[PDB]
Amino acid sequence: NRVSTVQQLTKRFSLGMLQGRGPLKLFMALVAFLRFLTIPPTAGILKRWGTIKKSKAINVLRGFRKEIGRMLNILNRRRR
Amino acid sequence: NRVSTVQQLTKRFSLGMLQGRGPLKLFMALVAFLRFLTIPPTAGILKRWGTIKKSKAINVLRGFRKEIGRMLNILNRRRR
Repeated sequence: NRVSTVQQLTKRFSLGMLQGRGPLKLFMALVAFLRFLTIPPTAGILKRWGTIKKSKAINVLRGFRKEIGRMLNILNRRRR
Repeated sequence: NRVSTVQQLTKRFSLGMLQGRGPLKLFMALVAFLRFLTIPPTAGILKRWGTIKKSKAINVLRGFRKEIGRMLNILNRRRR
């Protein structure tokens, strides 16, 4: 269908993001995962890509960068 | 169970990774996603955390950093 996959974040973001929300990563994290294995952005991913806030998405992607650096702090203390 | 979730990458990494594989992100991407929403690393995630290669995982996490920067190149060209 290339469009019935973004429905999940379309029903979860009913009232929140544009208002404030908290994490707002659930959407980026999901599409990013698929974007890391096959990059199959359904229709909603693109149509919603240019109709959200960006300030929160870009900040979220920035937090993901800090979250990945933290993962290294986890795989860098194994000692052996 | 806190252990029957890593089984998926345990059956997919049967013969590869230590040999060469290709992406080897499927594992980090999955645990990373959960690590971005609730950080529920099952038993395997930890026991396997200190018994893999790290050079490939760290390189994978580095590729994820380049993949996220690319996502911005996508959410920075919307114009409006």
